[PDB]
Amino acid sequence: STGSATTTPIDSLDDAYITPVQIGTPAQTLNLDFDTGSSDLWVFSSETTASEVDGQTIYTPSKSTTAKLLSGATWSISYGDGSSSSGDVYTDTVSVGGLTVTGQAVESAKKVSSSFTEDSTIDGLLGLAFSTLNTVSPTQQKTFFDNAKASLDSPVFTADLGYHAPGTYNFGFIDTTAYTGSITYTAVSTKQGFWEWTSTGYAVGSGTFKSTSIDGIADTGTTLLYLPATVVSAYWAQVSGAKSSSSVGGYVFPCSATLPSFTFGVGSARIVIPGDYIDFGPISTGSSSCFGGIQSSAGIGINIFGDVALKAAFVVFNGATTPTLGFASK
Repeated sequence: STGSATTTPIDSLDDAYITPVQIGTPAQTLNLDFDTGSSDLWVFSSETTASEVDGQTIYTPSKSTTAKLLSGATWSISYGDGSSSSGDVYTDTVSVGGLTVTGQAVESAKKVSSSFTEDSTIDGLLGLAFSTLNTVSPTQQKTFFDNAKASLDSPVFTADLGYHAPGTYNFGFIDTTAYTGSITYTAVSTKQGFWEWTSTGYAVGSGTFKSTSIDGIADTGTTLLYLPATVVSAYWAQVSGAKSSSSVGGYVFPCSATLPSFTFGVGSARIVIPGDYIDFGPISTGSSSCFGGIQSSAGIGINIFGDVALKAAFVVFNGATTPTLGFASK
């Protein structure tokens, strides 16, 4: 089997991407944030504290003939930005782009933090990291991908995110029309539960490539590119007027600037992020100070190849016995 679904930016900055997911019988379609940096599939639901719902589409298990309470199971998760959610668990039929899993753990939110409430376009998250990070207690649950894997033509999914445009998540096959040149595959460590890999270096604009190992995760659920302070400083030093602002919470730059590209290494191959991808616009409406899409990972504890990086590539998440990551230009 295979699946194929379109993923769509939630706003004009590509702050996140939503993908329609069918849950239950008859289908209830929710728009979920596919997140390769977490491993819980959770949704706004009929159980979510009413004051914490503001425009989201909710899953109502009582209206699904295939929903069953997973008795005793609870979940609770915190994300890198400080947001959080928690609740209980149902199993139900979940389909993505024509690909169906029966008995998928659907984690129903009783509580969500304010930043989730405030994002009316995101109805939940669908985790695509390794199932070892799944937060369901006392019986840990598997991701949609883990459950689907044995049924897939090939044990892979691919992320093809658009710049200010829709893209595609495919399951079970590699679309050879979706990228240019070859896919370069690189080793993955699953030791922390993430799609963790080592970039071979970087360049700023038309500058010389610096060979240097950068350990990080491929995370579709993170908006920006977070790299070591040395690297980030070298990038923003090429933008007149750019500075790190403690009050804003990162690097800002004059909105009148033309940003240089940023290149990262995948083995001997190179992925180029165009300068425009690194512009996240005015820090506040009408400001001439703009927020940068490359930020320091210092104090995160890990480097994150988020959407800013991933949307410049066709990315293969290879879930074979020995997992790997593939990157191609597109």
